[PDB]
Amino acid sequence: ALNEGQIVTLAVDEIIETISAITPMAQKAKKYTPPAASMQRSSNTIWMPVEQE
Amino acid sequence: MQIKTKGDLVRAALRKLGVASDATLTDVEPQSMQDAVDDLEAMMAEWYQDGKGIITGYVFSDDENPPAEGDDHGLRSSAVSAVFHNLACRIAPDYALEATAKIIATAKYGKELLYKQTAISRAKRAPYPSRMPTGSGNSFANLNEWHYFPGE
Repeated sequence: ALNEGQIVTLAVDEIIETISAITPMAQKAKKYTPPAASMQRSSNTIWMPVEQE
Repeated sequence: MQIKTKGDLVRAALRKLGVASDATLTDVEPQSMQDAVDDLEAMMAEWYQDGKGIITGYVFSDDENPPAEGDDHGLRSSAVSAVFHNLACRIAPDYALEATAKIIATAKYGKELLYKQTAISRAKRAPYPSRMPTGSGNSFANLNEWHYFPGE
């Protein structure tokens, strides 16, 4: 043969998925939004009451 | 500063009055010096009204370390002149004197300059009342239900 043509390189753009993780605990831990007046990185301590006895 | 103890302040006051200095041929007794140090302590304690008066950095002597004279007064470099001019004015009457007009003026100026920065610090505005709304232009607060100012 000896077809000494011109060589190329081909990188196809289909991905090989490797990572598939689950997060069960964060989907059960309930989310909260703190009622804070000003947006400050200062101590964000929000106090909430506890059920009375 | 060459004035670094309570007795140094007292010596500066006596020199300012012209009673006793390093050049005079006659000097005051150590008992009178201790009395003047007691006067200095009383005046600074009456100024610093347990923290609600003139804040200077003065350090009040204790009985455990015996001589109040010999203790560093701890004032910053800019309070020495005010302190010892007021001290000269205060202790002048013991020696049947009357402080000169320049000493009195420098005492007034020094005391006012001493309190200037503390006055600037305490010129503080109160927070909004508890009955004042935060407006609606404060979108974050009004979404978080902060319709009225916290206060206190």
